[PDB]
Amino acid sequence: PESERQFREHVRKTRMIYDSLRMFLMMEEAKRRARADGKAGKAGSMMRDCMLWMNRDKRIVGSIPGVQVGDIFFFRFELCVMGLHGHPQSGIDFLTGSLSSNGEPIATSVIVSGGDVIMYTGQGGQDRLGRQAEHQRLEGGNLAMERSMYYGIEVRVIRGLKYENEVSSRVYVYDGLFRIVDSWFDVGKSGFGVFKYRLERIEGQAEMGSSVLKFARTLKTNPLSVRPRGYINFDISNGKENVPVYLFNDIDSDQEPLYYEYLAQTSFPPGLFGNASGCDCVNGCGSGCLCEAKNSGEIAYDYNGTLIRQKPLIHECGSACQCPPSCRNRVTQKGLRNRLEVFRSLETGWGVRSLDVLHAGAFICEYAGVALTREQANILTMNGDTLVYPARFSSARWEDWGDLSQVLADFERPSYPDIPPVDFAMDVSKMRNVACYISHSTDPNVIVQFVLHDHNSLMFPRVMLFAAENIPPMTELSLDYG
Ligand SMILES: [Zn+2]
Ligand SMILES: [Zn+2]
Ligand SMILES: [Zn+2]
Repeated sequence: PESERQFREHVRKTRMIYDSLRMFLMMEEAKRRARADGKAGKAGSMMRDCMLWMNRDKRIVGSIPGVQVGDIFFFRFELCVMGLHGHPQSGIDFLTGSLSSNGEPIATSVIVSGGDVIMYTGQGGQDRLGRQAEHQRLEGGNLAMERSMYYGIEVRVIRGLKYENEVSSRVYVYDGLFRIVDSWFDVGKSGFGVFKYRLERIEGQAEMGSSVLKFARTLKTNPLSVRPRGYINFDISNGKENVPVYLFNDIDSDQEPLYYEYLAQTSFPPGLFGNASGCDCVNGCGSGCLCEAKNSGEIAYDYNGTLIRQKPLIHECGSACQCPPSCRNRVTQKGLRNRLEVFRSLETGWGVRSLDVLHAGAFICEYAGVALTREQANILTMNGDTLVYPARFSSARWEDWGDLSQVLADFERPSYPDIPPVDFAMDVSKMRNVACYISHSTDPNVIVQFVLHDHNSLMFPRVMLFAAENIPPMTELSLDYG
């Protein structure tokens, strides 16, 4: 159905609001982490007060519309926002009301720690560190689990994993629906009674996200163990990036990406490249400096290097600035830092995916090619060559990024100045980086921002790519080429 698409869109907007709100609370406090979790919880409660949560009444059993298997989350409260799990410190979430059941409570969602069948231990009677301290009782969550076994209730499983990411200390991934097919009384070596439940996954679902996670990680540590064939080359960047760029092909013998000369940063025409002024933020850019004024009164990034909102042009600090490398206004000049993979595909010629988790608003890499003037572009274009026009990239799908107007009534969007559009062209037929293998899509998960750092010509800003949402590993990256 297309109502499915409508659900997915609603979820998209909800997540954009949540992450924007979090980031705002962080900017507010930092103007004056372990702060991450508290701010996440606050964002949650604020969204709750504004009636912005999904599945608020918990009356939904089984799939949450718009939330798909493999979706990743960074906080427990976030799961409450998306209606997946309503108890951020408890393993079992349950609904007292009755459909099947008879007003009898039934478990609708469980949180499972990482180490398909799951041997799940009931809750209750533990200390502050979760250590069993008394006999469990068949009440609340446990009784609800029992009842869900009895009534054959579809139970959502969300797996929690200590997983590398830049927003929190863990990753929560939705693994879909399981059924409880057995339950029993069991004893630990402590001697306390506990309840155990055997969970089995429902047949015919998409691959679990936790499997994809472990797979990606393994690709970072020992790729040949899971992919003994396919890897043509483990760095086509060929040491020109600070991280290796994988090249994978398990379909045929084509090795085209090898035949380009890798170019990590866009090459501007010789004889463009000095006079400009820098800020004096010797402890890093905060508020009220010159570079902020250059950015219409708002520094593009938060203190975690994350894009706050889209802008027509980003002025990063350069050599004229007295801020150190750790300054929050020096994001894209760091270059690629994520491990990416250019892989053969059928529907697209080649595609790009990330081995790492990518969070909403995070910088991925530059879109690097050979930049032309209008004369040079014209000459190559009269010969028949095809050129890329960065002005045609569309990020309009994610323009609500940073919008807090649904949470804060008094919110006004900071100015997005009307400037002349970029008009230069890029050739990527000879020299290019990983980003040039990114496929086209009307529903992109990557946005474009024009950035200046190394030079100060408005006519020739760099093309920098940012993750538009929380992208789990192995998800293909896409751009709207327009
Ligand atoms: Zn500054
Ligand atoms: Zn600075
Ligand atoms: Zn500066």
